[PDB]
Amino acid sequence: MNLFTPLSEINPTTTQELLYAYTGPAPVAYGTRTRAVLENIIRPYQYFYKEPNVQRALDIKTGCKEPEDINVEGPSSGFHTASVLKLADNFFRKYRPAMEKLKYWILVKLPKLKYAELSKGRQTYSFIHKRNLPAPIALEETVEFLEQNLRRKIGPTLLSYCQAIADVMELDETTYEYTIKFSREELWDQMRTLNTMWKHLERGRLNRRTIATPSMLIRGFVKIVEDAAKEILENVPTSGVPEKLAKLASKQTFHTAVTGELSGDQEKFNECLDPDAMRLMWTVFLRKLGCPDWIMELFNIPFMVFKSKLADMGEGLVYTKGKLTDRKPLGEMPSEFDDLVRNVVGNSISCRLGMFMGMYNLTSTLLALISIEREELTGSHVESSDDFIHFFNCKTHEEMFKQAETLRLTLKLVGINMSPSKCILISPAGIGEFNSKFHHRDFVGNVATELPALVPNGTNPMTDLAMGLNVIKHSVNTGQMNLCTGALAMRIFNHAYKYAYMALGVTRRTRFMEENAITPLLTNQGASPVHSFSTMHLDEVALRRHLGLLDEETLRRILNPNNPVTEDYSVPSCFKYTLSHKALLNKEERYQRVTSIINKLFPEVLIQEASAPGTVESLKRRLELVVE
Amino acid sequence: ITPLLTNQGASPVHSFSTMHLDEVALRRHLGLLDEETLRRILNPNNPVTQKGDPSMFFRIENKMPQIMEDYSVPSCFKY
Amino acid sequence: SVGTTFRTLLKRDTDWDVIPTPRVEPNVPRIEGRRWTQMKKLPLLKEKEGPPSPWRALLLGADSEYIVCPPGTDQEAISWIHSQSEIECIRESKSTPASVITCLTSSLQSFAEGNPVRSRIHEDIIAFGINKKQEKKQSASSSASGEWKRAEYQVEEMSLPPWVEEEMVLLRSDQEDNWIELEKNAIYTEVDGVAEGLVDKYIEIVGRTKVASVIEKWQIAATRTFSQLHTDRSRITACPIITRDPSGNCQFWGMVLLGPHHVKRDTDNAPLLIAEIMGEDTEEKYPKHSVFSLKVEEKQFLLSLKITSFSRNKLYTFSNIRRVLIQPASIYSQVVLSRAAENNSLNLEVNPEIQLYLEGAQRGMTLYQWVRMILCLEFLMAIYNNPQMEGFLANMRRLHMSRHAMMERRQVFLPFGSRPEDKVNECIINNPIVAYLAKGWNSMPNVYY
RNA sequence: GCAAAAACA
Repeated sequence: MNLFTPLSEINPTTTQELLYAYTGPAPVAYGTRTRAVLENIIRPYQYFYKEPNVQRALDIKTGCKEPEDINVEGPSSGFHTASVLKLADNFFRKYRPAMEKLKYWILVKLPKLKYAELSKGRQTYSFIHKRNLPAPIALEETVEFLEQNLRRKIGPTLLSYCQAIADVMELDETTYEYTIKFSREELWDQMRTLNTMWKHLERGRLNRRTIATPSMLIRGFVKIVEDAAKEILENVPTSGVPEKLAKLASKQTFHTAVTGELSGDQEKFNECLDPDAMRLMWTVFLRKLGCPDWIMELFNIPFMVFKSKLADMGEGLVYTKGKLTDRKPLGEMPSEFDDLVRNVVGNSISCRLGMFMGMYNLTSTLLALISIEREELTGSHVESSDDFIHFFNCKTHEEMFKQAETLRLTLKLVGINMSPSKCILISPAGIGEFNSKFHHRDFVGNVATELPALVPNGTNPMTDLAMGLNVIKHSVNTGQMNLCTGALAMRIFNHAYKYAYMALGVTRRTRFMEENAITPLLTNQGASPVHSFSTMHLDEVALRRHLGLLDEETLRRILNPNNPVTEDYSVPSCFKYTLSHKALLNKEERYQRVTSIINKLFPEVLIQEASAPGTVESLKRRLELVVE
Repeated sequence: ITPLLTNQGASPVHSFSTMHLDEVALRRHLGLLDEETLRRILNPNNPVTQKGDPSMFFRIENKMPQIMEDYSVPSCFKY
Repeated sequence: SVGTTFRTLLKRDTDWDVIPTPRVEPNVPRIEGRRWTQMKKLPLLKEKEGPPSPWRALLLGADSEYIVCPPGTDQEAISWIHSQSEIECIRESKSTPASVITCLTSSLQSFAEGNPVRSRIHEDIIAFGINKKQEKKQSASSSASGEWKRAEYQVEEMSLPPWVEEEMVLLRSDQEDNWIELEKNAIYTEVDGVAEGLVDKYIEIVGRTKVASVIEKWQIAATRTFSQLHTDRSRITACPIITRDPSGNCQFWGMVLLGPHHVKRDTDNAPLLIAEIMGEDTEEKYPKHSVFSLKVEEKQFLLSLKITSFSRNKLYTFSNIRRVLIQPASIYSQVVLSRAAENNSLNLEVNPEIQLYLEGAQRGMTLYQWVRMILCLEFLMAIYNNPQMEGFLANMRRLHMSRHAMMERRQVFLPFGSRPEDKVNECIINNPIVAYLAKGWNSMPNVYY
């Protein structure tokens, strides 16, 4: 470690990039997630009171708590209703243009988003197949269920989807097309159910974490509230989304004044938040901007449903008799999670207060920001999920201490509970860290969490080369890499790219090209690379013809549109090729026919969305017009 | 003195499928006979089964391939 | 619009209604808070005591040598080694029984006969853990006793081994060959020439070192092993680790044997039997390795055999081990370009005296040696990556920042229950290089005036 | 045996 701290010609801040476990395997989560999920569920109940009384906390419902009860010496879950209301008021009064643009978003383009964008989401646990399905499949199955059990056709807008969910939730009995039936309580429990799974490829901590994904029924509400949160976050200077750190770095203060710099993280960030605080925040903003009531319900339903979450507890606790091991569900035998036995509902478990990762990473940031807005907090704050940086600009050291302490207390007011061990404050400003960026005087250093893959993506030679060079270019643009690093990385990528496509040594492709007198004219064939550090933003084929390394006859041969095989800035060619109890493989093929007839008839869908009212048989209207 | 063996009054280690298995090896595999007691039962120098005369032993790949020394039957219960 | 009983469904688990209307007046109360503290002492990391942690890595690292073979193909070199050598076991480990040398020699002969994949033999039973899961499960069922209890797993703490410093100083050794053959890119502008010159200088200052040869060996071994895992087999495959010096001669680092490896999940382990040419044997550093004597052309070599299982993800990651060169290259490039921005002069041969803390003393040393040792330490960290290393580095970034702040004449303040050293200490259990970094941090002064 | 709060074998 003494070798990572230079004392001359270079400061430790720049060499802190060496304190990264690059090029090593990322930690991988093994076994059952039941213990981790149970711990995640039980943490918020252990921090509600200063004295740990878990059993009393399992029946609290609304997590509002009185002052002189928030744990100031440790984690504290819950929130103070009056504090939340006042802080939301203060945040609403400030940042008026952000509120006006939120009003624009919620009045004009809110009833405009297509509901098909839920297909580009994350893995979803289907409530009909009783397993995990891709998001487009889950969306299609859910809309078929809605059509069957509601009899009204779903409109293109996602407001129609939300109305359909709300209407179908009031039916006492529902049946899917097979021909399985759902009770209303069963469907409600499925909506409450949260599918938890291990979080993979997570570097930066010793202990593995679990993330939870919502059901497709509530995903529309989750997406609308998340989109509103993102829209209001893009237009506030205290958010963690844009150059904010560099902007605050380029700040000059008074000649003789105390300028603090607090950089820290959040401990138990998802184990100390209550959806009711988010409810209060959103209701305050909506009420003081002047939206109608149906907007109130539309924005409040997601947290209402999340207050009754039924996160799945994995596969069960691990019990060992001798050398044997067994997986046992909670409650079968005594353990350290006996207080949650009463809340076990089948394979799932009920927890009224608490949060999970991957659900609301923007509304939590909004809650933290509304906590920031106060009177005596005359400083600069940047918040992004569980990481933050704060700049103090006051006149006295004790004033800075009071500001930091009231910042901590106000964060605790809504239950943020920043980690004391992870928070570092520097009396003179100039050194700090936020996200993976590092601050030293007037320079901010961007250090990547992951190195570029430096390997072909794995689709086709031209696409893989284009994506690799673009990734290297993005890495060098963000300041993470420089001349030497960029050139070395592109040499490494060139070697890996040539190896992966049988262009190194003796192999089938090289022997085939040698025996038939086929001269390798491209990088994937085995030719010398044409791309340089400056020219890495140029296409290979376009660059080779200018230098005379690719004869026009060869271009005619390869760029033939009548070719057997046929952002990505690569021209199509012969090298643009695609590598070769479910009971669902047939319907993806018949959907292929539906997608096949389109993009052959309509140039329009290749430009914009399919905005054609009706159009069930109605496609014949276009074909007749083509003839006419 | 805990029995640890069938002839000493311990519970049977042999089963219908384990008729062919030796008692000591099966007990060692199952953990019913610890290594400390194994070091005593299978001593090739125990007085119980000590022979009256020295015996010759092979030595595979050694300068002297035959060594003659006093010997005992390894099991102390083969008296 | 909202339904009637749907509102009851929403409200059955919360005190407030669908649209909350609190009756409390909005106000922020005044809560008594603790006092922020300040520290003169840099945190002192606790050093775990216990047995020294052995070498736990896929390959050997520093103790890696090769047999020079006559020029030819891989099959020719393998045939030469198999036909010009005899094996006799020196050290036997209970973890790796000496009977696996039969599997190794069978694989060598089969590869020499043009058959990289060979049929199974009896010695392969205890070489790849065939039917080991069933064996353990049935033995546990037969010997089960008592009552079920919680798993209550535990990780044994281990101390800093003495060989980590030996590893660091041995990877520095000069080599005759360059060991880094990366094909140059094109050059069109003068900035491209600058970048290529920087890369060439970095390669020529780190290439002729033992760590570069070990990196090449790791890359080749991992790539050859990974290229065979995709095909689901039931027969033993041999993947020689052979390089070529710039005279045609073949350098035999060792052989890795891949078992049946009926792999299904991307994180599933694959049985391996790795044979390696070792330089010096050590009992406490290689307790699970079996060391054999090797006699080729009246020369002495040590052959080490270990039984390991290694997942496909880790093998793929280590097949891209050449990426470890970026960070030392980053440091070197930043230093060189700083001493080009100082006076508008790119020298490309600047070797500043870098001041560091050595054996608790402040002394300076050349940039080239510093970059070499950075590369060696980064390689050691990369081959020893686990959650302990991840957490240790992540929580050490803060202490590194605080140390830099107090070197730059700044004051560091902490909250009430602020003990930043605890999060670093919880990640120091048994990782040799985490312990090495902890001792390196502890050797530096904790007070700055 | 690999690996760490249990998965592969």
